[PDB]
Amino acid sequence: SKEYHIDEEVGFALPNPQENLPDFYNDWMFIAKHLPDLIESGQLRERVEKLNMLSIDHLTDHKSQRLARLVLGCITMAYVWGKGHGDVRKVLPRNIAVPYCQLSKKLELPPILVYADCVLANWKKKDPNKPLTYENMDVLFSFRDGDCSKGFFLVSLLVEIAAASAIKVIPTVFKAMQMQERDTLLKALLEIASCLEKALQVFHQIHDHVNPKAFFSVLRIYLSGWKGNPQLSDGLVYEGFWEDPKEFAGGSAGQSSVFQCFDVLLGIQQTAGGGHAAQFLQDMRRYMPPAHRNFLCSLESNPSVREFVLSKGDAGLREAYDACVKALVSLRSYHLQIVTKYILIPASQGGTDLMNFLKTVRSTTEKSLL
Ligand code: HEM
Ligand SMILES: N#Cc1ccc(NC(=O)NCc2cnc3scc(C#CC4CC4)n23)cc1
Repeated sequence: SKEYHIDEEVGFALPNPQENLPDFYNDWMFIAKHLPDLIESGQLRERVEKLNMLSIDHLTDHKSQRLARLVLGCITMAYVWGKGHGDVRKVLPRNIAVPYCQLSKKLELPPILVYADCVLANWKKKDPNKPLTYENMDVLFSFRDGDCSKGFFLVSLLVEIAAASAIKVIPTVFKAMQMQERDTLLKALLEIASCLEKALQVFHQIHDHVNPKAFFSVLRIYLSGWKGNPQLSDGLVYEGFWEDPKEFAGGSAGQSSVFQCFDVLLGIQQTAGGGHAAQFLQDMRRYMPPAHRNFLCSLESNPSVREFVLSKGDAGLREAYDACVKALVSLRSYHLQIVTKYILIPASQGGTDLMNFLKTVRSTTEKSLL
């Protein structure tokens, strides 16, 4: 894979993200690094309004442009949502809104915190020479002490890395169909099934690092967006870049490239049929980095793996293909159980529209079995 910014170790995640910005930008990173205390102390909003307008021209390489986008997205969430108790600011000041909207046009991402910010660019190893495990990793930014953003972001990142071993198999799946190598195709499919089955275990780690009350009452408050949100019904005003208020969706793992890429690989048409779920997954492609959007489009341009396997009357191929579909179904069923524990039950102590979305996506997956 060429310039799709896919890493063979960490997949769609940004490999070894930049931790520090140039000194020109320490006014940005002091705030971001101290969001827990600046929010709690009611000082955060005022330091945002205190800030001088910086130019983005001192951010040279790709990693610093991404880190900065992470820094400014977290400051926007903090500023818009404050202490997370419902008192909203509906205008984001220009000394932050202009350089944030400038950088996002530069990266073809919307000016809100997305999955590629706080999951794919929001990590480090503790010791660079020890492996990629929860114990040797940390996030770079959080919102409030005890918000479990470390557990939530890291475990998701760990699933993205576990899926990377399946992604590197994709080129051989398509070459084997073209070159008509049935034995190679069968083994490439069983290899993809194994990786996705191993990713189900990584999901299990969520129960040890995220708490249902902290997730529902704090973390998701700060990840919320302003599209269809009654708290900013007309969207957010970006000071001195648009005079109208503009609506952007909160961050979602519907923005993850990795479950979309296996739906496309296996010919599961998650984006067909005109339902709300198909609509949401298409739109969330604009919230992915353009390189990964480009990868998904190129995947769709390749001949259907499902059609090829259906065409050949080969029980061995049919069962290797079904092994991947079942492994996708298993991930989405366990995930649904996670949502029942971390959203449905807390909300009982709204939640039904998102579960019908996830049930629609799971059932679509399930109906691709042969
Ligand atoms: C506390 C744990 C979790 C909760 C409460 C949760 C909740 C949700 C919700 C409400 C949605 C649908 C709306 C939205 O996208 O924002 C969703 C979608 C999604 N989530 Fe999570 N999630 C959790 C953990 C994870 C983990 C660890 C992953 C691994 C990467 C993940 C991957 C996904 C994916 C891929 C989707 C898109 C729908 C699909 O492909 O089936 N989630 N999640
Ligand atoms: N009531 C309620 C209610 C509660 C939560 C949500 N949505 C939500 O948290 N989406 C993000 C998400 C879903 N799954 C996963 S894994 C890693 C991430 C992430 C992230 C940062 C945001 C980019 N995500 C909707 C409604």
